[PDB]
Amino acid sequence: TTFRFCRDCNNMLYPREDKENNRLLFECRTCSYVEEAGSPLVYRHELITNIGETAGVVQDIGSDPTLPRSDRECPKCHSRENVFFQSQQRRKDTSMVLFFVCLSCSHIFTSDQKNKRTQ
Amino acid sequence: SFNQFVDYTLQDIICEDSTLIISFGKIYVT
Amino acid sequence: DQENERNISRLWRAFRTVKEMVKDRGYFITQEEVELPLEDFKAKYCDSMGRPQRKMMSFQANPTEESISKFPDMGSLWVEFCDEPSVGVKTMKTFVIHIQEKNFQTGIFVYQNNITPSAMKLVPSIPPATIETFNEAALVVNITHHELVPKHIRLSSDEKRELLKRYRLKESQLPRIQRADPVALYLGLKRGEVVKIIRKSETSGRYASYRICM
Amino acid sequence: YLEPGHAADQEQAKLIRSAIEHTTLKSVTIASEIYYDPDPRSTVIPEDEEIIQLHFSLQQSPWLLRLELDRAAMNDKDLTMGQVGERIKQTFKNDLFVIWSEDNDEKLIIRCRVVAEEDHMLKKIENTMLENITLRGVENIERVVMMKYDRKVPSPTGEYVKEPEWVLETDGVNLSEVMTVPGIDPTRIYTNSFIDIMEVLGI
Amino acid sequence: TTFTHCEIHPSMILGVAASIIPFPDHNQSPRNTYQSAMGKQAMGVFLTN
Amino acid sequence: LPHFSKDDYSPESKGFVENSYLRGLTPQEFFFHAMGGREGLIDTAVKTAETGYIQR
Amino acid sequence: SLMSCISVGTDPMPIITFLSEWGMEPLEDYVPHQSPDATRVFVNGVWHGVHRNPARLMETLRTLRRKGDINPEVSMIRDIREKELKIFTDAGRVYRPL
Amino acid sequence: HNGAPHHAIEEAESLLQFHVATYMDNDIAGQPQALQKSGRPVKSIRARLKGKEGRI
Amino acid sequence: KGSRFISTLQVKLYGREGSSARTIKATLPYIKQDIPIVIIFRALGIIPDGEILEHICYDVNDWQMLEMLKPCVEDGFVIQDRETALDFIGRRGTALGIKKEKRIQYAKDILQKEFLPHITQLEGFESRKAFFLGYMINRLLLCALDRKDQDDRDHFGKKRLDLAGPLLAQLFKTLFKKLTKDIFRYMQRTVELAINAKTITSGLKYALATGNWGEQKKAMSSRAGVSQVLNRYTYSS
Amino acid sequence: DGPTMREITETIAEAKKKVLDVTKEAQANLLTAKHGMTLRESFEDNVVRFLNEARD
DNA sequence: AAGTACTTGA
RNA sequence: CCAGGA
DNA sequence: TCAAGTACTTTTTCCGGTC
Ligand SMILES: [Zn+2]
Ligand SMILES: [Zn+2]
Repeated sequence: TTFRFCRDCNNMLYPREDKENNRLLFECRTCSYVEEAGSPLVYRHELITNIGETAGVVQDIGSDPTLPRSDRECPKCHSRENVFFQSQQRRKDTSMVLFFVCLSCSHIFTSDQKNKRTQ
Repeated sequence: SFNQFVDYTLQDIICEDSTLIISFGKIYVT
Repeated sequence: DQENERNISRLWRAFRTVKEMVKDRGYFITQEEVELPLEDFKAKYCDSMGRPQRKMMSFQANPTEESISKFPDMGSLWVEFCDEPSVGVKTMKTFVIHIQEKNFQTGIFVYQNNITPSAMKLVPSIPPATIETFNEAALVVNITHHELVPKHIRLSSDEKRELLKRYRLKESQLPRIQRADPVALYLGLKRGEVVKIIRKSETSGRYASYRICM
Repeated sequence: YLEPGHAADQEQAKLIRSAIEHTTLKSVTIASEIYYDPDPRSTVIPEDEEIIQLHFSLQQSPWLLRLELDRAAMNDKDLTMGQVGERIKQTFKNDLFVIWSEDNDEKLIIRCRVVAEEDHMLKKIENTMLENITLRGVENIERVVMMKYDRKVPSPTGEYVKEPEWVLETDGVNLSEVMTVPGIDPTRIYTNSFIDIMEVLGI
Repeated sequence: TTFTHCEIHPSMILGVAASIIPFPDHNQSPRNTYQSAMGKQAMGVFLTN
Repeated sequence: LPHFSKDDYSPESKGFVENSYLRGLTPQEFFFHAMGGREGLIDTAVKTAETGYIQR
Repeated sequence: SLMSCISVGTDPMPIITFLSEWGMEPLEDYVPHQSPDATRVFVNGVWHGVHRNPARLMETLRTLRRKGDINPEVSMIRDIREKELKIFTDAGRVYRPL
Repeated sequence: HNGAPHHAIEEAESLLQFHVATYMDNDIAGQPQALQKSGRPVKSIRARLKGKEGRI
Repeated sequence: KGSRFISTLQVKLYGREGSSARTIKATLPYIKQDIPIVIIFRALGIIPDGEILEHICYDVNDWQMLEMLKPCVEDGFVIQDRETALDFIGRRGTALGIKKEKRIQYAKDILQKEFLPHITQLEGFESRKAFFLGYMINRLLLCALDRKDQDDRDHFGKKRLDLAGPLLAQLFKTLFKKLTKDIFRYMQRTVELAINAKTITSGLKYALATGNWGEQKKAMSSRAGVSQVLNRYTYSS
Repeated sequence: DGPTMREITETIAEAKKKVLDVTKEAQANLLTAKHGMTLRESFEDNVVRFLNEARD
C-alpha cells in the first residue's frame, strides 16, 4: 500500500473520486487539502504473508552467540561464514526453510529447494 | 535480604509520606 | 442438467421414507410401492421439464386388516406434500378442512422449508382428528433403519393395561420416551401411549424394554 | 462409513471427503486488493488485460475488488476457478459483476465490481466473501481424514474374513446434514457426541 | 565457537535435598523427587547443641 | 536450554535420552527427564481428587 | 539450587546517569524516522531513550559490571533481533554464577 | 411504641431483618458478613448443615 | 516504593481475526470505559495523525501495521484537540462528576497520577508516556501480525521472589502509616509523648507468629503460612 | 553384552542419521505434509516415531 | 471451570 | 490454618 | 424478539503443631 498524509495538517488522507475526470484523489478531512493518487491500489489484505521471515537482520546479527553457524558457500561473495535462522513469521503453518546471513557480504540466502527468493 | 532492609529500606519507609504539620529523621536500631 | 437432479433424488429418498413410516405405522402400503425406483418417480411426479410436481405426490392410506384387529378406532390417514417452499395459512386452511370433511383420523404435512406461525395455529383446531408436520429434509434418511435404532412397537390400551398389571406399575414407574423423540414422531405416539423396545443383548441375546410417551 | 459397494474404492472415499470437508473462500485466497479501475472495459493492472479481452467477447462501479488464489491450496481441497467464481456469483446475485482468470493462466485472479460513497461498501463485501462464502463441504466439519479400518465379514464360503474399508474421520459434528449425503452408509454413521445421536436417532 | 560462558559444575542445578542422592543420574526421575522429601524425615544429629 | 544453538530440532536438543540408567544421564538428559518426570507427578496429584469426586 | 541467589535491589540512577553520558539520546527528543534502527533502552520497564551503536555501549556496560563499577547483581540483556537493551537494578530476580 | 421518628424506625427494622437473615444464612450475595467482634464471621445455621463436615 | 498503585493498564485490540473494524481501545485507571488509543495521545498532546502513528509504528515502509492503525484514526476522528480529548476522558467517570471545568481538570490528574505511574507521576512527561503507549501498541500489533509470540506467563525471568526483607518492608510500611494516623489523632486531640510504640512491636509480632502476613488480629485476605516454624528433624531438613 | 552394547549404540547412531535426513529434507522445503497436518506437525511426528522405533 | 438462571440491548 | 503420612 | 452479558452457584479420597 504505502499511504501519504496531508501537508499542513499531517492528518491522514481519505480517498475521493473525481467523478468528472474519472480519477482518484486523497482528501484531508481536517482542512481543504487534496492531492492526486500515486497508485490505483487503495487497500491490500494479504492472507498468505511472507513479510516477517527475515525480520530484525541488524548488521550486528553476527554478534548473537545463540545463533548457529554453517560452512555454506555464499551466492555473492562465496564466503563459507554465515549465521542461520528459520522463518521469524511466528505462525503454525510455516515451513522449516532456513535463512543464511553472510558474515561478510550480508546477503540473505535460503535452503529452499522448491522456490527461488530475493529477501 | 534482611541486611538490605535494615541498613536501607527501613530508613526510606520512615521518611516518604511521613511528615505531619512533625518530620522523621535518621533511624537507629539497637 | 446441473444440480437439479440431486434435489429430485432427495425428494424421492424422502418419499420412500414417508411410505416406509406409513406402512410401519400400520397402514396398507406394498413393498413394491416403497421400493419404487428413481426413474419411475421421475416419470410420474415431474412436469414437461422434469421439475418435481409435489401436489401430485399427496396420497391417502388405509389401515391393514391386521391393524383394525389391534386398534379398531384406527381411521384413515392423509399425507400432503406442497410445491410452495414456505407454506402459509392459505394452503393450510385447504388441507385442514379437507381432513374434517373426509372424516380422516390423522393427517401429515410434508413441508420443504417452513410453515408460518399463522398456519401452525390451525394444527390443533379440528379434533378428534390429529395433524402432524414433517420437514421434508429430516425424512431424506429413515432414522429407524440405523444400526443403533431398535424395534419400537406401539402397545394397545389393553396391551398397556396388561403391562402395568403384570409388573404392578403406575405410569410414573415406566421409562419414558419423549413426545418429540425422532422415533416417537415416526410412530406418531401420543401422550400416555407405550412402546415396547426389542434390543439385541450381549448378555441375553434379546431384551425387551418399555417406554411411555411424554 | 461408505456405501456398501464402494467400500474398498479409495477414489469414492476422496469424493465424499471433498463433498463433506468444509471449504471457505478464505482458505484458497493469498490476498484481496481494492483498486480504483474506472474503465470497466480497460484495466490499469496490465496482468489482468488478457482476462478482460475474453470474459467480454465470446453501468458498474469504478472500484475493483481483486483477489489472488493459491494454486497449491486450490488443489489439496480440489477446486476450479470456475466453481469458486460460481459460488461468489451465486452469493451476490445481480448486485456484483464477477470475472475470473483461467485455471491454465499463471496467476489466479477474481475481479469484482458492484452494480456517491463506495470505499467502505467493498470492504464489507470482502469480509462477507472470506468469512461467509462456503465453497465445498458441510458447516462445523473441518479436517476430514481418510482411514483404512479393518472389518471382519463373513465370506461366501462362510468363515469370517478381513475385508478392510475406507472410513472418514471428522473434526467436528453435524449429524442431520452429513447423514443425508450421497455415497455414505446412513445406517452405519457414528459420532462420539452422543448428545447428537440422542437428538437425531432417538433416546 | 560462540561460547560466552561455562558451567561451574552441572551438579549445582540441584537443591540441598537432591544433593545427598548418590548417582541421581542413574535413577528414574521421580525416585529422586521422592528422596528429596524423605531425607527431610530421616533421623540424625540436627545440631550439636 | 542455554547450552544449545537456536532452531535446534535435534533429538539431543528436544529431550531424547540416548543413554541407559546403567550408563548414566548427561546434565541435559537429566533435566529433560526431570521435566517429563514432573508431568506424571502432576497428574498423579490432580487425578486423585477429580477421580474421587467422579466416584461420589 | 545450591548456587542460586536473589537480587537484593540496587539504585537505577548511577546507570541512567551513566547511559546518557555514553551515547543515549533521551526519549523526550526521539524522532522515529530520523534514527529508525535505534536500539531502545529500558531500565526497569521504563523506556529512557535510544542508542545508535549498542555494540560498543553493551561492551562498556559489561566491562563496568565485570570491574565492579556497575553492581554484579544488575541484569543487562541485549536482544539484537528485537533492537532492545533492558536493564534490571530490580529486587527479587533469581541469579546463578557462571 | 414511643415517639416514632419514622425513619429511625425503618432503620431499626432493616437491622432486625438483617439479624434474623444472617442468623439462618451468613454467606449471602450482598457481602456484609455479620462478622463477630474478632473479624471471624458468625457461623450461620445454613453453614452447619452445608456439605462434608457438618450435619448431613 | 511509595504507596504502590497496583493499577494495571490493558491495551485492547477489539474485533477478531476476520472481523471488520478492528479498533484499539485502552482501559485507564478510574475510567469506566476503554478509550480509543488516539484520544489518549491527543489528551497527551500528540495531536495530528502520523505524529500519533510515528509513536506506534517506527518503519514508514511497514504498510501492513499501518493499515491496522487506520480504524483507530477513524475512531479518534471526532476529538481533534488536547482539551476536547480530556473532556471526553473526563465525561466517562469516575461516577461522571458533572461540570465541564471539573471533568477536563480530573482528565489531567488521571494521566498524571494513575496512568503509567512508573516512568514518572510528575507533570511535564507526556512525551515519555506517549512513546511508551506507542511501544505497547507496537507490541500488541506485532503479536497480532504473527511476527512475535504470545508472552510466556511462566518464564522464570518474568517472576520475582520476595524474601524476608521485602516481606517485612510491606508489613512495616502498613504499620508505620497506622502509627502516623494515630500521631494525627493525638495532635487533633491536643487543642493546646503519647505515640503508641505497641502498634509497631505487636504488629510485627502478630505477623511473624501467626504467619498471617497482614494487619492484624482482623486478618483475611492475609496470606497464611508466610512465617513458619523451622523444621529441625535433621540438619538437611 | 559387550557386542550387544556396540549393536545398541549403532542402532541409535543410524536412527540419529535417519532423523537428520528428515530434518535436512524439511529445511530444503522438499517435505510434503500428510493431509490435515502442518508441514512441521508432519515432521515432528516422523522424528518422534523414529526415535521410539529406536528405543524399542 | 462449567454450569443454571436471569437480565440486557438490537 | 500450617505442616506431613498412604 | 433473541444473542450475549450478568450474577451466583458449585466441588476436590482417608489418617500432628501452635494458635
Ligand atoms: Zn489537512
Ligand atoms: Zn557473502
